[PDB]
Amino acid sequence: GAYKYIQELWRKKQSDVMRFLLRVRCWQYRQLSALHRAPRPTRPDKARRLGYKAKQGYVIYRIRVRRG
Amino acid sequence: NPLFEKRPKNFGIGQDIQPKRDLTRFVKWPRYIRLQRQRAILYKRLKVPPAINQFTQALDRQTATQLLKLAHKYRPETKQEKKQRLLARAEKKAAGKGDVPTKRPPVLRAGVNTVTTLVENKKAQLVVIAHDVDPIELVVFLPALCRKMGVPYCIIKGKARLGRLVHRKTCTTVAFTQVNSEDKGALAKLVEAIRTNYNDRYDEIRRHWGGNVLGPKSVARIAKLEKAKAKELA
Amino acid sequence: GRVIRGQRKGAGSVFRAHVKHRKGAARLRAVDFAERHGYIKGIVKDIIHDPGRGAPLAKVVFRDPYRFKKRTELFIAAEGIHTGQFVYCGKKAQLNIGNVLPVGTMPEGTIVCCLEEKPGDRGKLARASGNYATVISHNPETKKTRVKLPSGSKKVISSANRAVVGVVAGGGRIDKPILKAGRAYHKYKAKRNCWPRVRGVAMNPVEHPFGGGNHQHIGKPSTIRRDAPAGRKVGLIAARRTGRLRGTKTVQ
Amino acid sequence: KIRTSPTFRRPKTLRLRRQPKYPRKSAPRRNKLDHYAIIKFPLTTESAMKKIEDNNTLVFIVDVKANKHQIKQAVKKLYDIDVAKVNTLIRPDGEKKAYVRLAPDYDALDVANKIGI
RNA sequence: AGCGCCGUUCCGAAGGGACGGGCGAUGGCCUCCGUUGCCCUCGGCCGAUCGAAAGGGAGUCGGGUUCAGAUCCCCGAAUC
RNA sequence: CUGUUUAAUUAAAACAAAGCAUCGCGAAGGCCCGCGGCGGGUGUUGACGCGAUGUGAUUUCUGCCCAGUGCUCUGAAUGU
RNA sequence: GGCGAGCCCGAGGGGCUCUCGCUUCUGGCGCCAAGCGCCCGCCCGGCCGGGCGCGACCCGCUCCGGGGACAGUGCCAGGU
Ligand SMILES: [Mg+2]
Ligand SMILES: [Mg+2]
Ligand SMILES: [Mg+2]
Ligand SMILES: [Mg+2]
Ligand SMILES: [Mg+2]
Ligand SMILES: [Mg+2]
Ligand SMILES: [Mg+2]
Ligand SMILES: [Mg+2]
Ligand SMILES: [Mg+2]
Ligand SMILES: [Mg+2]
Ligand SMILES: [Mg+2]
Ligand SMILES: [Mg+2]
Ligand SMILES: [Mg+2]
Ligand SMILES: [Mg+2]
Ligand SMILES: [Mg+2]
Repeated sequence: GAYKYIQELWRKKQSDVMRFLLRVRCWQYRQLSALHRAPRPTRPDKARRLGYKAKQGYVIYRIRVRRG
Repeated sequence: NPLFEKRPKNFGIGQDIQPKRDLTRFVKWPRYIRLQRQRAILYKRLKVPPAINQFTQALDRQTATQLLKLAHKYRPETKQEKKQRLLARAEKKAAGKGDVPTKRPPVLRAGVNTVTTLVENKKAQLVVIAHDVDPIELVVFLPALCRKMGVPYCIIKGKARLGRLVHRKTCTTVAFTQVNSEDKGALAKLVEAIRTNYNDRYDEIRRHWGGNVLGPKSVARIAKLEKAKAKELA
Repeated sequence: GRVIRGQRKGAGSVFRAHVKHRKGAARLRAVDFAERHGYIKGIVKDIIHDPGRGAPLAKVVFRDPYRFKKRTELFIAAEGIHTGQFVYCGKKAQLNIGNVLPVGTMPEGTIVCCLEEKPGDRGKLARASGNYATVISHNPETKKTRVKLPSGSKKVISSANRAVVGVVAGGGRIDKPILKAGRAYHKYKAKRNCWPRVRGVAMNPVEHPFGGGNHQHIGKPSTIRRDAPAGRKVGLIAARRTGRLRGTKTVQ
Repeated sequence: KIRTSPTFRRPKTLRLRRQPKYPRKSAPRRNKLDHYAIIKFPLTTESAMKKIEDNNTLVFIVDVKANKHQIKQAVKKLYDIDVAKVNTLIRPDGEKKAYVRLAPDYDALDVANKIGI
């Protein structure tokens, strides 16, 4: 019911309703560590279409690399 | 009375030492404490979009208590009474050989996909939308969707209190669809106030901008400069 | 060619400071409540000789205003202080020689030393032996203060940073000629390995840009710009002039 | 709760004692360095024999993993004799030479005749 | 990219310890004591760890013994 | 001047040296290291300090040239 | 808050507008609260062992200051 709305909201990732949340999450993840464990996906639709199922065993890491 | 003198200590600078004060605002807090505290401060400082400033504009506690008293007797069944109803209905259909003992079971629906389906198909009579979902993208489409489909929605503070009426940690959404005979007037009394609060003012809320609040030290500094400017002008 | 002598300073292999026998870093008390809203009495127990430094170190013991413990710090000894003198420190401390206090309290023309660039770095400017600064040009609004440095530069700094009042003891240290290579050897062995001072013309062409030829001549213009690469900045680095002086500085 | 110190540190949590469900080797490993494996060879040379008359002291060859206390316990639990002291050296072939001096109540010649050296 | 590298107090929730009090339980000759579990209170590491057979580092000396040991073995006399 | 140097052909008039000078730098800096990070050396340091060169105790002198090659300063007044 | 001063109105009194303080002859000492006000089990109106607050003002959304949309970072382009 909802994942197509989440997908279409994530697509236009330049709009004002998304870029605020993106800036807040970038500040949060930058002030976090380099490699750690997120206990739940922040993108449920993208995680589920890549293969995440909400059950015991599947692990989400959050990881930071450098550009360039 | 015999000796019992007073021994005062003067706590000024350059004499007897300072007592143990509260020291709450000055202790070196850890990384995640500073993360969540400056995260809340950052949401207070920055200008939030007009689709997420709808949060903190939520339902008051009297109407939330009325909503909880309405939702308490539409609770979904847990595992114990679920297995009890299964075994009881199986024993009754094995002994008495009944065909349709249950006419209509009244129960609400939970889950964002289920609620979105019910509002797209207009089966929902009332929508309860939680406040404390940390990815707000999962929630932001629901007020405009309920507004365009005409289903009334109420924003409530606390997803834990909504999970404890569904026997789960997070619930995030509650859809009132089926009503009993003794609850139609009370549900209409709730829906009238909810449509007065949210649906008749969605066009007013969507134009408003949230956030844009400076820190209290800077507010006091600007107020002191304003009072100095008023003193210089008069 | 070969890596020059000037490029070996960044490796830190044998060019480190001889830092073991030094008694400690000469800093001030970091700013707290007793030094921002008052003063506190401190007692200089003795003064000692930090090796690699001609300025004397001063062991000034304090008292912690929060816990029962005497704190011992290491000040640069101002000129004329003596053991047993109550060295005061704070905002409203009275202006005498040795009393470190912020520059907003002192009047203009106050000869001080061991001042601070930014408030809270425990003493950076004017720390060598026999040097001082001149405090001028206070401001009611936009709290800044000009200080004349020993180089002659007039730096604008904040009005909250501190400075010990007086000059640094040990003035006139460069009055005596070293008079032999032995005292220079002991001086540099005390300080750090800064003494493979070999003439760049006398050394090899493959080891320095200036050396070579049948005669000891430079052969190249020694005034080399600031945009030069590493291993090129030898001789005069970005020299806007050369030769005998004329005037004092002629720099605004 | 008033936090008077400006430093926040770890709370003293409840550390659990290790209570496993199954053992990991099914049995205690038996003592391979027992009394018959500590004291191996009595040394019957001239310099080791003269100590029996002039020293009241026996000479033995011991595995290198044993110490003075294990040699003393092995002699007292095998030969039923008391030990005054034990002096150990590493013989350069690879073994240990132990000079076991006995109590003055016992006779080293009689103990040597009973053990057969 | 990577085996790994930078760094040793820097951006760390980096003390698992004791005293004292109270409560519950166990044991020995339950008189009297010793522990377990919880709560309160106190407690800068200049930061794990390595790094000297010439640096710091408590306390063995005298006689005799063998073909080869010696302040080590025997006798006697002391100390930590 | 005392000192050092081509161990295995040179011991010097060579190098170094105190003295005389010059230049850069007020720490978001000068000169350098590093493949990398606001990572390091000078730096537990602050113009009587650090970094880079010329000459080489003392006395007496430091003549004249910016035409050339370098170094530096200034202005979107001004060509590219 | 006056044991302190301020500029005024002004009869007590008023705050237009302002600065806080309780350490300056002495190479001494200074921590783990004195006092006060409430609440419990114990001696018939008594005695022991304990808890809370004021002493040590309340609230707040950055530990405190200094820069700050610059500096730097990633890529591209031009000099050297
Ligand atoms: Mg999980
Ligand atoms: Mg001179
Ligand atoms: Mg020189
Ligand atoms: Mg030379
Ligand atoms: Mg040569
Ligand atoms: Mg070259
Ligand atoms: Mg020529
Ligand atoms: Mg060791
Ligand atoms: Mg010893
Ligand atoms: Mg020998
Ligand atoms: Mg002896
Ligand atoms: Mg020769
Ligand atoms: Mg001269
Ligand atoms: Mg000369
Ligand atoms: Mg000339």
